[PDB]
Amino acid sequence: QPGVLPENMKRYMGRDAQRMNILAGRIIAETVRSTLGPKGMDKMLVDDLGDVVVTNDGVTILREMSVEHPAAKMLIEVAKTQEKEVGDGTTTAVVVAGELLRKAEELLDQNVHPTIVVKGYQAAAQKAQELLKTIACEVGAQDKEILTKIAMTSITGKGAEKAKEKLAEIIVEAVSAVVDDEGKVDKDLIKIEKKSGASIDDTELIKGVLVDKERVSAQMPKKVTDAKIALLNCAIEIKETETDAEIRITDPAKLMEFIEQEEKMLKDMVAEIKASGANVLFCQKGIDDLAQHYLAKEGIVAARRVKKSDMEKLAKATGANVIAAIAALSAQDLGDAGLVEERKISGDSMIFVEECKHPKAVTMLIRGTTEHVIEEVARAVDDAVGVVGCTIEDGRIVSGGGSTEVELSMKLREYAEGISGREQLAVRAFADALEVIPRTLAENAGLDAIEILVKVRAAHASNGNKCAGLNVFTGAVEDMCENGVVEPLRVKTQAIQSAAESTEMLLRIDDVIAAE
Amino acid sequence: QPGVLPENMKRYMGRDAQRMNILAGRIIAETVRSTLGPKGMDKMLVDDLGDVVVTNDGVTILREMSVEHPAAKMLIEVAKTQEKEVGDGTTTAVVVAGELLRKAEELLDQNVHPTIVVKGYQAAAQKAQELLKTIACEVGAQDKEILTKIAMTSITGKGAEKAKEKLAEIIVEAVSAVVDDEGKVDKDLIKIEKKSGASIDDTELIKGVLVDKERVSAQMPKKVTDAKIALLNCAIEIKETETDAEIRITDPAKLMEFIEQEEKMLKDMVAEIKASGANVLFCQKGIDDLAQHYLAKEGIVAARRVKKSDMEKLAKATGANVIAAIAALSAQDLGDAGLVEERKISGDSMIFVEECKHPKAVTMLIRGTTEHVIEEVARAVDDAVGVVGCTIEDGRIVSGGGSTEVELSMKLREYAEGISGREQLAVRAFADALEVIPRTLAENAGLDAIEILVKVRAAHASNGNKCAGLNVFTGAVEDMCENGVVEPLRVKTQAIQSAAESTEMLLRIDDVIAAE
Amino acid sequence: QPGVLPENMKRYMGRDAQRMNILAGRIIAETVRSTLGPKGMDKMLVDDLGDVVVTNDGVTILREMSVEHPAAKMLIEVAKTQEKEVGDGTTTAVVVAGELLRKAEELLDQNVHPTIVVKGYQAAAQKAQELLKTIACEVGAQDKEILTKIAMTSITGKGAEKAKEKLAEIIVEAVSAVVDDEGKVDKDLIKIEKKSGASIDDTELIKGVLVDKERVSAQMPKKVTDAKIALLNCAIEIKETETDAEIRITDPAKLMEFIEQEEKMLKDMVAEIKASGANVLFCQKGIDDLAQHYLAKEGIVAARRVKKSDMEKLAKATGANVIAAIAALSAQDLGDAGLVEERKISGDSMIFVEECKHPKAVTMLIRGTTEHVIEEVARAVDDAVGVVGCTIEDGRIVSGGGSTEVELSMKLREYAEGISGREQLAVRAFADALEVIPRTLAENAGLDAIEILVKVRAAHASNGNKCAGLNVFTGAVEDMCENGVVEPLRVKTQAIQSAAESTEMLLRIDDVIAAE
Amino acid sequence: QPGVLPENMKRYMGRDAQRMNILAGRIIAETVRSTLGPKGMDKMLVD
Ligand SMILES: Nc1ncnc2c1ncn2[C@@H]1O[C@H](COP(=O)(O)OP(=O)(O)NP(=O)(O)O)[C@@H](O)[C@H]1O
Ligand SMILES: Nc1ncnc2c1ncn2[C@@H]1O[C@H](COP(=O)(O)OP(=O)(O)NP(=O)(O)O)[C@@H](O)[C@H]1O
Ligand SMILES: Nc1ncnc2c1ncn2[C@@H]1O[C@H](COP(=O)(O)OP(=O)(O)NP(=O)(O)O)[C@@H](O)[C@H]1O
Ligand SMILES: [Mg+2]
Ligand SMILES: [Mg+2]
Ligand SMILES: [Mg+2]
Ligand SMILES: [Mg+2]
Ligand SMILES: [Mg+2]
Ligand SMILES: [Mg+2]
Repeated sequence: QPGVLPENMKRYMGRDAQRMNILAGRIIAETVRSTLGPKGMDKMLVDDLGDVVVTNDGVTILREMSVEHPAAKMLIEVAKTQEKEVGDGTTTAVVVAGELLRKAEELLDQNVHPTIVVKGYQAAAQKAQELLKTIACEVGAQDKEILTKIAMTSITGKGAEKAKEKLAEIIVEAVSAVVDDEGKVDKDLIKIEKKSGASIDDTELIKGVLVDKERVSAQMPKKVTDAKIALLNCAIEIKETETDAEIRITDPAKLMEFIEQEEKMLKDMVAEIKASGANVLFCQKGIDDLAQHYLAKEGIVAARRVKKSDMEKLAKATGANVIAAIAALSAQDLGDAGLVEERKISGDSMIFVEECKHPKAVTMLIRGTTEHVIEEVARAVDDAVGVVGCTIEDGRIVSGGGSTEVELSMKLREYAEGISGREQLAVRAFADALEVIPRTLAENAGLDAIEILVKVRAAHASNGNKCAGLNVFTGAVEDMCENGVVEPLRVKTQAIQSAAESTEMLLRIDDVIAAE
Repeated sequence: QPGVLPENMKRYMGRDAQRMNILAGRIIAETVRSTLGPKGMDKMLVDDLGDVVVTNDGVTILREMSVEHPAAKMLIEVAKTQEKEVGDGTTTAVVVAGELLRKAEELLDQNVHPTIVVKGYQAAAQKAQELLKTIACEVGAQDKEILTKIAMTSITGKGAEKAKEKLAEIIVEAVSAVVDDEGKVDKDLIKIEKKSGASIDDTELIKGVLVDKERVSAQMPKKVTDAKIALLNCAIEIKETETDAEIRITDPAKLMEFIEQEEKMLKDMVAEIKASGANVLFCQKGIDDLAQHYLAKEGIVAARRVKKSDMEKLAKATGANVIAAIAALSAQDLGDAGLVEERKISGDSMIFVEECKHPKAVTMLIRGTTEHVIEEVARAVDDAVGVVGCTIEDGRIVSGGGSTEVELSMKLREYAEGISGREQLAVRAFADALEVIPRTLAENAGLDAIEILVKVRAAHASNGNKCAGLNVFTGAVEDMCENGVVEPLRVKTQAIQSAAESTEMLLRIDDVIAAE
Repeated sequence: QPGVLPENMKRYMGRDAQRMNILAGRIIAETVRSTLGPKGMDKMLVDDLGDVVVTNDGVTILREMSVEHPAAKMLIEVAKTQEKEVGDGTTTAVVVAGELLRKAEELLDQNVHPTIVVKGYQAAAQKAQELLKTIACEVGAQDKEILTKIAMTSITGKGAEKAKEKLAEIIVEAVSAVVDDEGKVDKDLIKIEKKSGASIDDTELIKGVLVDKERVSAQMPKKVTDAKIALLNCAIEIKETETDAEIRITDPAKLMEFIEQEEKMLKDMVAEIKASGANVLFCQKGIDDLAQHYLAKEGIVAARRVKKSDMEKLAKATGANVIAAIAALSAQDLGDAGLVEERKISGDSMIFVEECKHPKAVTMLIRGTTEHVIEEVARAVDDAVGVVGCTIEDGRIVSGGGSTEVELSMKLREYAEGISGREQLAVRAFADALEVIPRTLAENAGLDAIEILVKVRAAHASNGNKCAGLNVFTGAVEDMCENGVVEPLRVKTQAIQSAAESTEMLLRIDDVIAAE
Repeated sequence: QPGVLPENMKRYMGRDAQRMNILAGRIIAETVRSTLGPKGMDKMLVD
């Protein structure tokens, strides 16, 4: 007689399920562990098409490997959410999750039951969030100096040689520029443009936007100072009714009369544009060739078929209103830019709209000698934008270099004393797990992690220094705050909560049923 | 139990990743190395269609072979950016990059950590940019004597037999002609035409453009001197309204009335063109057969369906504006050319527009006995256009023959002296890598590189001659600057920065993960 | 082009090598773990021929599986040596080894160096051997009461339903009978015979041997009491010279003369045999049909073509000399037995030689209702023979139920206190490893291992009872010695030494290179 | 593992490159040589 469950399926039960998930978990974490910290190393990933990524970026590495294993996929989500919510610490969150799994294994191997480790882990994680709040330092949303340390620290995570002050300062300026009325930071308002050049150091902030267009007619000016900018959502073409209409001509002289009426409509449209005071125009749709001439005659710069996202960012940066009826355009809808110029950048003709006074969107123009060099600089800039953004929004930071993890572990071990029975083992395991961060930072730096940890713990003990950690450079336990190695509270709260919730989910599993 | 990482994957870790990337790098550099300098040799590349490229051009070689290795691709980017930013030195940039990887291996082998190597490379490179600025010689953007030396030097890189004075002077004229208002050179403004002929020496500069078109009517003049040129992007055909319109005829008499209105409309367009004073007309689109007759009656030479990019180059060279409505055509929209002539070249009839007064676009008409001979001449012209452009824009040149690399190398060793720790080893390594240029120049010349190096070094020592290099023709060490062997500063700055940045990126890699 | 190491080869390095070895070991151990102790369960193994094995026997399970994994094979050697040296505790030895590897992982995952783990493991192993000597109790080789407990405990390891006093006593009698004149036990001297019957309880000890033979002629007695046994390894056939000899007959009268001669010497061999006083005969070679008759006439029981093996057991059993020259047969070569009988057993005709007075070999005749039921009873008999034999040879025993492991583990932690530095971690890990035994006993008994262990340790703490263990049959912590749960010291010394040596070997591996 | 330059490629270097080019040229020339001048002979080519 036939089998109930499909004969085309692999199944793993009890200890086998647990080992499968735990192992898949640990292995995923191990792949990114060697990237961690300023002394970490990079991966080169090559896809089936032969395209290559080289990067220190945790979540990028994990996405680009084509990981199939179901449990591994559950940990990759930890990295994706870290990137979305914070923009930095993707490796950290994943490595913590893998270590929570490793630490749980030791407990299951001693007959501690899964629901008990889940329970302890949940209590530990909650305690950790409370401890994090007390540990965190308040900072002002407009403390340029601290935000710059936040940016430098982030970039350094991808290597000391990336952390140029000028770059950190540029990033802080970019993010501060787009903070909205509610004090919120929308990362998308910072346009990232990537162009080969003489050097990574040519990277610059443009207060404005880069539009991949040329002016529609060579007769128009190619450089305009103090431009007055019109933004049109409608085509500068002959308008037609929605209701089907046809012209009937029975008198040979009407040909010219109609042709001359359509020409006049275009001349009128151009007239209205001129009247607003606009000397630069971006149209989201088509501009009739004939109108192209009239604009040129008037000395008005125009680009046509501008991307909707371009129009939207122009508006944000220049302060113009995208107008849908040429008739309705007025002086009040115009934006301002100190400079509008068409010029070539690494061989490509583009229109720069720059030197805007209070742009709500700006552009990081990232330069470097090669495409692949630029990509990684762009990834670093992104990490920095994320954490500067977090610090502006939250006004809360912690010390880095694994100082905070050490402080947490110590405190959690104190907490665990007060826990009765078996759950205590789980809480203690969760505490021990956090130390994978300082431990890995040390090993990637070529240091002895055990002795390093002994020293860092000692500096935290007996009401010591919550900011003490190992400076991977000097090799000494130092005050990370004094050294300016700092990171948003959010990096830690998100990473730890994600690691906890995802491992709790995985540790509840006693049966894996895989089809096909 | 299932695999965590995809099983379809090849992986190389630690020493193997480093070896892979270093070796692939080195091998890519070694392929173009024998092309380096005036005594370098050429490659013949045959693709899968049997098409043939023969060239001394580094980036061309590297593009044309179909390299798939991931680390080699990173190094090819170096050649591509060199071509884009400078136009010359593509081989130099790749060879330095290869040598940087080679010197890094020696340090990795005697147990220096990668981040220290990158730290050292970055410091040396930064210092080298600073030194390059003081080594450079100031030069005037209108000093044609120096620009001609720049161009001669460039062409000689591809073989002295290519370096003719007439050719180099022509190139200087071409580039001088298109310098814009900001003092920038867009090398796309110099159109390259390639046409077989009696000799390479028949290559000529046309102050104007070639149009692959014939006049639309044989009744039109084949030749106009002191041409007045109309540029129309609108068809010279009966204009249709945008709104759908049909003629209705009820009276037989009206049949002719409309037909003859359409002819009058045509005559009018032609009269207006004539009225501007135009005797030559390029139209981007169609011209009614009847209009073609009228034009020919009026003595006006016309070509139809002209490529938009042709229209554009025409406007740049003659001064005309491209007009959208024949109604607006005035005398001020007209371009000038000393000669417009339809004639045969290499069996093809084309329209020459020559002897323009202040052309903003011009045309190098490259001749030679065969197609493949011409191709390489055009490549050499491109190198020279590139470096003449840089010189005009930058006003900074250095001496060639590897003299500048020797000077740099010597100064970096001094700098290295004051560096503390392992980092010093990397700085010295970078210094030494630069000498791959003078060493390879001497190799390809059949000279003893080691002895040559001793000599050139001695000539730079004791505050000697920063311009001393080995002249591959003399066999002697001489002042290269006095010999007129010079190249733009930008050649060296772009090549060293790109080599530095790409190799630093490659050296960070400890893990290669290649799918499929 | 081309590769140094073979292209057809898998390789695992550093952490991957350690992981695959550690995992393979752990999984091998987990396979037999559930069999451990009196509450352990059994495996049914089926081979590729569809033959089945049902057993609780650790080493049998590991041999019958077709393990190919290289590290796993290393651990199976542990079970084989345990079987060879001791005959019991094969599961115990593998489970300790598996746990040593698990414990080692956690050390490796803190970055303790393999050699330090190895050094710690060796130090703990040597200390354990010293502690075992003092922990052990002395017993006399003639203490049947203790030997019976050793036997009962052993059989109980395979389930309480197997552990019958009568059977244990038989086994003690069997081993006692074969102890040699130096106090050594050769388990080979206890012939195992397996025959289906009415009940497992019908198992019996035969003071003598079973011969799978029938007497050569039905005319011979079927039964003889107080038999005088001759043992010949020469054929009772006509003797032929070693030099090629041929009879030549020329006189018809001589035909019968040579025939009559042959039978007369046959008749004389038989008279030589009778003369010795033998009435029972076992011949290794053939017995001429005619001599068969003669033996029959003289009333002598004989069997022919007896295999060397039985001849040798017969000699040991009855004290006869296997003789090679019929002429040399004297009455002092004859063995004795109370009863020689040809008898059917389970439908099989066999010669029982029993009730010998001081047999140097004896026969365990194992009975049971089915072949597979019998096979496992024989395996349990083999365990018991093994440990009774060890106890007789060593005169040292320890208490069972995991009591000795707990005592050992407690003393080793004390020892670890005085170890400086990192090695201390390893010594502690080794100590903790030994508790896998009491832990697994409890697990399989369905008890809570964590609390059980807390209790047993407390019973061992500060001058406690070294014999304190959990009794799986009562659920309480009791004095295992006073309950009679005891096992030879050698079980523990071999198990721990094997586990330590094999895992130290595996832990030194950092590179797996596998062909094909 | 793996190769930098494509695995599907022939390559001829130094004297081998010069030889194959020189030979190919010479053979091409020898093909039409016998046609040269008023006493030259003709080819029949079939596609
Ligand atoms: N100067 C320093 N000394 C010690 N630790 C540092 C220093 N600078 C940064 N770090 C730490 O390095 C860690 C970040 O490294 P990084 O490789 O970027 O991990 P990540 O942010 O978790 N992953 P990713 O999303 O790829 O950037 C943080 O723990 C930092 O605190
Ligand atoms: N007369 C000379 N004597 C010695 N060296 C020279 C002389 N003329 C040019 N050179 C050098 O030869 C090098 C250029 O040769 P070349 O083969 O073109 O290399 P490249 O410019 O780096 N590659 P490519 O992009 O293909 O042109 C430069 O280093 C020049 O300084
Ligand atoms: N009454 C008992 N209470 C607690 N433990 C017991 C008792 N009787 C026996 N044991 C233990 O059970 C263990 C032996 O069980 P067993 O399953 O035979 O393992 P093994 O000897 O290592 N493997 P094998 O070679 O297959 O017999 C020993 O530790 C005994 O001390
Ligand atoms: Mg980071
Ligand atoms: Mg990132
Ligand atoms: Mg060159
Ligand atoms: Mg070139
Ligand atoms: Mg046993
Ligand atoms: Mg056994």
